Amino acid sequence: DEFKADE
Amino acid sequence: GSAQNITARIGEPLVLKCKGAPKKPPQRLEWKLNTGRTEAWKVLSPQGGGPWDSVARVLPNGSLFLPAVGIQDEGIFRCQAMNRNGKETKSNYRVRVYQIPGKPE
Repeated sequence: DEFKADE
Repeated sequence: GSAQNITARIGEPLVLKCKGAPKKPPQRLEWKLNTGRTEAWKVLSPQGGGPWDSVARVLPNGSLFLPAVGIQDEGIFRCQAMNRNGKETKSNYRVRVYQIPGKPE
Protein backbone atom coordinates (compact mmCIF):
# COMPACT_ATOMS: atom_id res chain seq x y z
CA ASP A 1 0.00 0.00 0.00
CA GLU A 2 2.68 2.48 1.07
CA PHE A 3 5.95 1.09 -0.28
CA LYS A 4 7.94 -1.40 1.71
CA ALA A 5 6.72 0.28 4.85
CA ASP A 6 3.29 -0.77 6.12
CA GLU A 7 1.52 -0.09 9.42
CA GLY B 1 16.46 0.74 10.37
CA SER B 2 14.01 -1.19 8.20
CA ALA B 3 10.73 0.69 7.83
CA GLN B 4 11.60 3.66 10.04
CA ASN B 5 8.84 6.07 11.05
CA ILE B 6 9.78 9.74 10.73
CA THR B 7 7.44 12.60 11.63
CA ALA B 8 7.72 16.04 10.03
CA ARG B 9 5.81 19.29 9.58
CA ILE B 10 4.87 21.18 6.41
CA GLY B 11 7.80 23.42 5.53
CA GLU B 12 10.16 21.57 7.87
CA PRO B 13 13.59 20.28 6.78
CA LEU B 14 14.20 16.53 6.74
CA VAL B 15 17.18 14.30 5.95
CA LEU B 16 17.32 10.58 5.15
CA LYS B 17 20.16 8.10 4.65
CA CYS B 18 20.42 5.13 2.29
CA LYS B 19 21.52 2.01 4.17
CA GLY B 20 24.20 0.19 2.20
CA ALA B 21 26.32 3.05 0.91
CA PRO B 22 29.37 4.08 2.98
CA LYS B 23 30.64 7.61 3.62
CA LYS B 24 31.19 8.09 -0.12
CA PRO B 25 29.09 6.78 -3.04
CA PRO B 26 30.81 3.63 -4.37
CA GLN B 27 28.88 2.36 -7.39
CA ARG B 28 25.67 3.47 -9.10
CA LEU B 29 22.54 3.45 -6.95
CA GLU B 30 18.81 3.77 -7.63
CA TRP B 31 16.35 5.40 -5.22
CA LYS B 32 12.55 5.49 -5.38
CA LEU B 33 9.96 7.41 -3.36
CA ASN B 34 6.16 7.36 -3.39
CA THR B 35 4.23 10.47 -2.34
CA GLY B 36 0.97 12.28 -3.03
CA ARG B 37 -1.97 10.07 -3.95
CA THR B 38 -0.59 7.94 -6.78
CA GLU B 39 0.61 10.28 -9.53
CA ALA B 40 3.37 11.78 -7.39
CA TRP B 41 5.77 8.83 -7.30
CA LYS B 42 9.24 9.88 -8.45
CA VAL B 43 12.69 8.31 -8.75
CA LEU B 44 15.51 9.77 -6.66
CA SER B 45 19.08 9.90 -7.99
CA PRO B 46 22.57 10.52 -6.56
CA GLN B 47 22.52 13.83 -8.44
CA GLY B 48 19.36 15.92 -8.31
CA GLY B 49 20.95 19.08 -9.65
CA GLY B 50 17.54 20.70 -9.34
CA PRO B 51 15.57 23.25 -7.29
CA TRP B 52 15.42 22.51 -3.56
CA ASP B 53 12.58 24.95 -2.87
CA SER B 54 10.43 22.80 -5.15
CA VAL B 55 11.53 19.35 -3.99
CA ALA B 56 14.89 18.48 -2.44
CA ARG B 57 18.59 17.86 -3.11
CA VAL B 58 20.81 14.79 -2.87
CA LEU B 59 23.94 14.78 -0.71
CA PRO B 60 27.33 13.77 -2.18
CA ASN B 61 27.61 10.96 0.37
CA GLY B 62 24.48 9.41 -1.11
CA SER B 63 21.99 10.98 1.29
CA LEU B 64 18.84 13.07 0.88
CA PHE B 65 18.26 16.57 2.27
CA LEU B 66 15.02 18.54 2.08
CA PRO B 67 14.74 22.30 2.75
CA ALA B 68 11.04 22.07 3.61
CA VAL B 69 8.87 18.97 3.22
CA GLY B 70 5.38 20.07 2.23
CA ILE B 71 2.11 18.26 2.93
CA GLN B 72 2.25 17.04 -0.67
CA ASP B 73 5.75 15.66 -0.08
CA GLU B 74 4.14 13.14 2.27
CA GLY B 75 4.81 9.52 1.35
CA ILE B 76 7.39 6.76 1.72
CA PHE B 77 11.13 6.84 1.05
CA ARG B 78 12.72 3.73 -0.45
CA CYS B 79 16.39 3.30 -1.37
CA GLN B 80 18.23 0.45 -3.09
CA ALA B 81 21.97 -0.09 -3.49
CA MET B 82 24.31 -2.88 -4.61
CA ASN B 83 27.67 -3.73 -3.05
CA ARG B 84 30.70 -5.26 -4.77
CA ASN B 85 30.04 -8.47 -2.85
CA GLY B 86 26.93 -9.01 -4.95
CA LYS B 87 24.37 -8.37 -2.21
CA GLU B 88 22.02 -5.39 -2.39
CA THR B 89 21.06 -3.12 0.51
CA LYS B 90 17.41 -2.15 1.00
CA SER B 91 16.16 0.89 2.91
CA ASN B 92 12.55 1.83 3.68
CA TYR B 93 11.62 4.95 5.65
CA ARG B 94 8.06 6.21 6.03
CA VAL B 95 7.54 9.96 6.38
CA ARG B 96 4.44 11.78 7.64
CA VAL B 97 3.78 15.52 7.47
CA TYR B 98 1.57 17.69 9.69
CA GLN B 99 -1.73 17.77 7.81
CA ILE B 100 -2.99 14.51 6.30
CA PRO B 101 -5.36 13.62 3.44
CA GLY B 102 -8.93 12.40 3.80
CA LYS B 103 -10.97 13.12 0.68
CA PRO B 104 -8.74 13.79 -2.36
CA GLU B 105 -9.98 14.34 -5.91
